[PDB]
Amino acid sequence: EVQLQQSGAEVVRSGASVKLSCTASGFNIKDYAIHWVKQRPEKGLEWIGAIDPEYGDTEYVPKFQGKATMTADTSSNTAYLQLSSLTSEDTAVYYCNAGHDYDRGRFPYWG
Amino acid sequence: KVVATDAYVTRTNIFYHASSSRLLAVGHPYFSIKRANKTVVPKVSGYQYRVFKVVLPDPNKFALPDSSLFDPTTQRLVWACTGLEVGRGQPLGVGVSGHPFLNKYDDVENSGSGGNPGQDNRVNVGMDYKQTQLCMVGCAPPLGEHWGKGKQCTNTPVQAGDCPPLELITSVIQDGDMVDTGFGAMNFADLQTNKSDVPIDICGTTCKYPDYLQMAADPYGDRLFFFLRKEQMFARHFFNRAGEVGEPVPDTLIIKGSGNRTSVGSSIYVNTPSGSLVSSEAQLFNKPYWLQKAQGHNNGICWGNQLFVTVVDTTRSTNMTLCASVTTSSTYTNSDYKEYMRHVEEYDLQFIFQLCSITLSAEVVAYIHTMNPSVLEDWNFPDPYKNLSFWEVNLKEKFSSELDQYPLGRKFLLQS
Amino acid sequence: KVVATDAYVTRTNIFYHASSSRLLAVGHPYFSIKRANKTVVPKVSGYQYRVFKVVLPDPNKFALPDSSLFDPTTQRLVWACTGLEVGRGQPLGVGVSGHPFLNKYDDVENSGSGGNPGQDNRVNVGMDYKQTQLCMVGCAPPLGEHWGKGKQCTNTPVQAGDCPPLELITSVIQDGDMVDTGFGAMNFADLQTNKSDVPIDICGTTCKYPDYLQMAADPYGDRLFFFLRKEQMFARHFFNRAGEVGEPVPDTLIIKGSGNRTSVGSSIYVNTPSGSLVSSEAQLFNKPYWLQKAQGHNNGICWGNQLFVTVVDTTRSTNMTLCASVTTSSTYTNSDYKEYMRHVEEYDLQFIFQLCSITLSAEVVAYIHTMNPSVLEDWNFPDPYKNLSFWEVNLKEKFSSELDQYPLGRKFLLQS
Repeated sequence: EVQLQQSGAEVVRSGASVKLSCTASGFNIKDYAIHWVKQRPEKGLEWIGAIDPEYGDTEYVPKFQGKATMTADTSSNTAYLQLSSLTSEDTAVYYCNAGHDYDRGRFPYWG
Repeated sequence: KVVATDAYVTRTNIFYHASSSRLLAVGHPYFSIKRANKTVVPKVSGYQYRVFKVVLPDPNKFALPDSSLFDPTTQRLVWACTGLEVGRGQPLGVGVSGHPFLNKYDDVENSGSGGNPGQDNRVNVGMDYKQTQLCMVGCAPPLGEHWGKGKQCTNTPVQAGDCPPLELITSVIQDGDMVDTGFGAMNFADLQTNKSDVPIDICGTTCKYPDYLQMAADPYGDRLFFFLRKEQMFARHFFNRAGEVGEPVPDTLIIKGSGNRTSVGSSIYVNTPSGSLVSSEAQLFNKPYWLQKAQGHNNGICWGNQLFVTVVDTTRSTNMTLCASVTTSSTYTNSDYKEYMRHVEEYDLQFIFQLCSITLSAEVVAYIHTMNPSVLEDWNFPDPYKNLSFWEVNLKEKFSSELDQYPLGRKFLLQS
Repeated sequence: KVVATDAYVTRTNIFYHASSSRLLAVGHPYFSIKRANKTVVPKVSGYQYRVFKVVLPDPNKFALPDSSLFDPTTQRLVWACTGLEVGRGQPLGVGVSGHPFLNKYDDVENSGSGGNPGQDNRVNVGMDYKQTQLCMVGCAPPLGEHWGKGKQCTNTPVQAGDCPPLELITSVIQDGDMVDTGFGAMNFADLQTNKSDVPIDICGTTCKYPDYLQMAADPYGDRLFFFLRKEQMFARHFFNRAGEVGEPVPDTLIIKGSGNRTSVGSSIYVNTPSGSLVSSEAQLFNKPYWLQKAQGHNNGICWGNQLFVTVVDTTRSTNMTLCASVTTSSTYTNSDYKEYMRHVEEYDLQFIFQLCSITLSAEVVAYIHTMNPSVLEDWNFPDPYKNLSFWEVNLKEKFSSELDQYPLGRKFLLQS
């Protein structure tokens, strides 16, 4: 009963922003450590950043700083990942995964 | 509705002395030793309750000097406790408990430490417990209170890994139950599932604390003829627990940082206790106590010809270290020796009772049918405590009318 | 102008006992738990004020044994407090508070350290608070004093980031307010804007200290029938604060160096407290207190048929650590367990009141119109305290005339 629902596939022209959503990860008092992973058919898996609901902390990768913006809505909800100037290298499958309660390595619950 | 025993129990001039002789308990201060099925070495620790079930001879069946004291009909006899001395016969000292995998993360008293949360951060840590002295007397076993995994659940409905509901459970203190240490009176077997938050001698059992309020609020007061207590402790060291914080610090209370840091440190703090100094001036034992007046209505009447004496003494908790040689190499090698833990307890229970008669009128028999009805059944006018565990002290064939032939008897003649 | 109650309140021989039974408070020792809007687990800490609002039944509407004691006209009844015992039912111990981001720089007690002032130097630090015991009784709630951000401003005119003006604020002590710890009685929410100078359980609230001087100097003395107190602490460790020194050391007091150094170290020193040893001999509770003579003119008269009992007890502040298993891996992994903080408080309020009548002459009615006028309005001859928060103790339907059926009643018969 622990599954994560996202926004859905989207076809975007170059130079426009897109906003991805996650669900059922990020509640009051609990406390998850949400991560986002990019999957390009050539580069495999790439870690984007780690966001902590409740506290709302934010950590990024220098490759994606300025490209990916992370937000968290403490009620319900979350975790919104938005990308700005979209180029051909952003065509990928994005995942919202959360290890149970905290930390980085563990992704047993994927979007 | 409830009246004191002084109204319907007449006192006599017949006094008796009874001594349990030397009582010795030798075992392991941390856990029982079972090979291969049943225990071979018992668990003997200074932080255990010593609940002595003293069995008294029936005065209605006793070989009294003269039977003209009472009429076999309409009158019955019962013993009344008037003197008590719990003698301890071991050197004063403090014993230590520990855990080779105690859930201690960082020494939080001073400072540190950056960021090392990992698989297993348990450390081998030892400590001394809080000093506790107490002794009680009654004709019924004492009541202890402890916090356990409460009935589920207040509010509803879901698991898992959440905080267990707490419930204050009152129970009977059995011989061998653990007294509170520095981490409270709780059922560590149920509330701490990692078997690593407290030292090994309490991590799989339950620490019980006496419910003085309930036992004092009892109508008849059969459990507290009197009590004496002395508890003392201070905070030795501070540290935090490893693992995920089940209830995080609220946002409103911390300004998030920090470039680095960013992960909130473990905010589950617990401190090690310490019993501080033990001294002879602080001793409650090795001195007689005379039950001049009882707090309850039962003024020391031992109904059922039995007496429950509870004793806690952590001032003689010294754990002896034994070293046996398996071999003797040319040089010193640790593999040649085995180290063992052993603890001892020496007791000498001394009592002085007063014979009393009860004129059984219609009103008296009615008042005694209510309360304990077995008092009338045993008088000819199954034991629910066989499921519990007490230190049996058979004082039948130990009563003596020659008071001056014993230390407590000599002290009784020159006092009270 | 102000006269003692003994002049216009006649005493009787009718005494009553009333017990609150067992009162339990279970919660989190650091902060309240809100999911998602309202609190689910309250903040229960041993360092909180326990202000019990004891509601007494109106003796003018009470089912007294005989109504010939007084005349319905010209005379009214009121309760007078003569006996009190505040029973505590938990093991003695010390609890610890902390902050995962405490504004601690260098351990300044010994020496060190060179030059590492940076972005964030907060460290995860825990500590034990100062030991404080106190209990008060009155027919009006007690007054506490604390230092808060004062009205702006003495002198003129400009901001910003300067030291805030201090003002000694006297207020009503509510149930749940924090007692002083080792950092004074102040409003940490306003005076410390970094939310990181004191541990998390006080960094967003206010520590209040009783204004003994004002409550003792009040004319009628409705707030202090009597009081008992014991405070003790010592300096555990020393350190300095990180951040800019708002007020630097004068040029006259330091010879500047030094090639290196040149920057004056942080000169904002604050020390962690420590409650030292807690012992049974130092306990104020579990023993009765008889209001023989009051310090004020109100000699224990419970005006309005209510009684405010304030209690602070840090000697039973032990915080229990709970550990729930989320999973059970083949090896030991910290990710499988959640750690929780829980604290409990057990109380048993026992009172013994004396019935009193008041002959209402023209002068008596005049003297009672001044002072509290509601005393006459409620007698038939809106509550401003509904904005505050007290622990309601409803002792109506709990009064009993059989004193010997209760512990405090038994102690009353054999004493005073």
